Amino acid sequence: ALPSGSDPAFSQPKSVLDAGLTCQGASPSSVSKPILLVPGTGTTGPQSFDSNWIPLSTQLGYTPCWISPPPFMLNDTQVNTEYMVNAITALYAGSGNNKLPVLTWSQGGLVAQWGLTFFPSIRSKVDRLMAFAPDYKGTVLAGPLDALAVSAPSVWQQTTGSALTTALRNAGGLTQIVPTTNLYSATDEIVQPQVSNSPLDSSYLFNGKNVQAQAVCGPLFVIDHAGSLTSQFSYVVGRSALRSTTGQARSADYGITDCNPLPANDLTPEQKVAAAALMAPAAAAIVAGPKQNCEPDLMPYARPFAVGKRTCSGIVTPLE
Amino acid sequence: ALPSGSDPAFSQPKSVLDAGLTCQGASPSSVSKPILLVPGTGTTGPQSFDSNWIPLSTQLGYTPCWISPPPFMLNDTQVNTEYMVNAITALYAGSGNNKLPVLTWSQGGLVAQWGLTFFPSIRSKVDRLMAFAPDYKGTVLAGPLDALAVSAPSVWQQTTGSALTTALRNAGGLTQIVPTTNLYSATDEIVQPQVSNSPLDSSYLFNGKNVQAQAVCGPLFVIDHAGSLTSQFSYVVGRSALRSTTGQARSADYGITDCNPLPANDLTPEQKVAAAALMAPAAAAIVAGPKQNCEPDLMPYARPFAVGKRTCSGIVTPL
Repeated sequence: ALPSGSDPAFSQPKSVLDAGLTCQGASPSSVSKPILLVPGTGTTGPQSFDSNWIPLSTQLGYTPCWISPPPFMLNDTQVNTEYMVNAITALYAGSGNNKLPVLTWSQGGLVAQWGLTFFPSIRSKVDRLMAFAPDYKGTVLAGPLDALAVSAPSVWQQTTGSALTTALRNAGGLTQIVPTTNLYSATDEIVQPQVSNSPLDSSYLFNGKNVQAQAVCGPLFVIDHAGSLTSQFSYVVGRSALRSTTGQARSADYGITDCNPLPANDLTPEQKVAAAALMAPAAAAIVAGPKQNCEPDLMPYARPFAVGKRTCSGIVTPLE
Repeated sequence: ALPSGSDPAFSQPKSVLDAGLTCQGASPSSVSKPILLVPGTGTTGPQSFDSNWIPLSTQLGYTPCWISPPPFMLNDTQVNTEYMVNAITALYAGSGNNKLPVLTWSQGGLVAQWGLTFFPSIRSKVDRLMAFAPDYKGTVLAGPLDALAVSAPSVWQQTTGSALTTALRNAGGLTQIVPTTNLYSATDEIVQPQVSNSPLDSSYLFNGKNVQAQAVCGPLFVIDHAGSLTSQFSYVVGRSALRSTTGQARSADYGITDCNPLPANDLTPEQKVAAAALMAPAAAAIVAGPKQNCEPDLMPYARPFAVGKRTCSGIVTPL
């Protein structure tokens, strides 16, 4: 999507946003075939991707670039999105005004879709989105009031029924904006519900290529939240999505013989071990990170889409 | 005619097997009215039963005991069975040479029936078997063997067509050996087929008390794989099976009134919540657990019963 016209203002200075962006062996200002990687909750770019998509995308002929919004993607998802929008602007220009793919994990997919919904300028700059275990509807397992009654800003925002997920939906963001592949698992221990292989699932986008692992590999196939990113099966789907002339993974490119739940074949032993252990640093970062007792306020551009929801400043009222 | 003669040798030492057995507030060597609980795939004893049959069997006057074969029942089902056979032997002696009931979930039932088939010594030590969602035929939801993803030893073995399930059937193990009750559900999302209310069902044993939930409660009655263990309906049938003088649940003890799919009434609100989330640890153990590209070899005692099947070492022969 609904939003059109000018991009909303950034809350952060451009220098700060630029500082959050790194490319492997290149500057964002001058880069061949960039791919933008957007990390999960409780991680930096390298922490999410060093053991997986950084080397995997390099072997596919891309220059991997990533953002690391501080602290470990725990702050307001709306701020995390500024890093991504700025990065797309930078990398589009830096590759000679060529569209670039965006590849994400977890919250990273929500961030990507938020950017595409509310910042119209990047819609023509993103070639495709390959999202692993995205939580567009949030999760019923977030538990912001479980244990200590405070939780990270972005954990509030990723809780099902949040003002943020409300705004995304009501602005048209549950339909794909660029060609999108969503790879996810019914057994995801972080993001639920994911079990239905239908629009009920948190990772589902209308018109998207929605690939629930169990729909391909069978009802008893098990990959968790991290495995959704790191598995050989995930690699085969991601490879298809990145190569496809439709901008989405193709069913003919993957099958039952690709149903390997272990870390991608082409990873080094060290990378495979690190890929298996992906969740550990994230849990540690969440434990020691910022926490509060309310969902962060929506930025003005998003408020009209969640009237009636409650954030830190109170109930969202209509915006003049 | 069932396997006879001496029990097969254990691959594991007694001390290791003993370490897998725990009783609630008792030593296995001296326990009043033990019940042996055998867990599902990807779980320990406490993970399978803390929220359900541990407290429920306690209220019925038993001392719950359980085995926890490492790692989380994902190893070869034949080794998991050694844990059970050892436990039955220990608990029989620990309760003054009196037969004891065995209560199982999922793979646990397969383990119990495998033990009864191939280890004759325990036939005289098991009073009755109460099996919830047992997969005696394995499951077809895994797909065919030649297409199976790298999987845990016991996951191979529970795939329909496996050498293990073949051996159990051909040795005579799909007919009850001790008085057995099998409680299962047509809507089981892990174990199929279960829809026919007939010998076709994976949970069915000939001569057993075979209780498909929907045959009593109607086609709208829904309990999943975990719900087959934890439901109020499951409790009533289980209570019947444990008390019955025939050693099997009696139709006189359960009916339409008992058709409640929610966790057993007597469980605390927290136990009910934990019961509903029974499956989550299983997924986690599978992710972190052993995986291989072939079905584990059958032990020598079982080989004659699966000739022409393929395991890791090659084609099964009588050897």
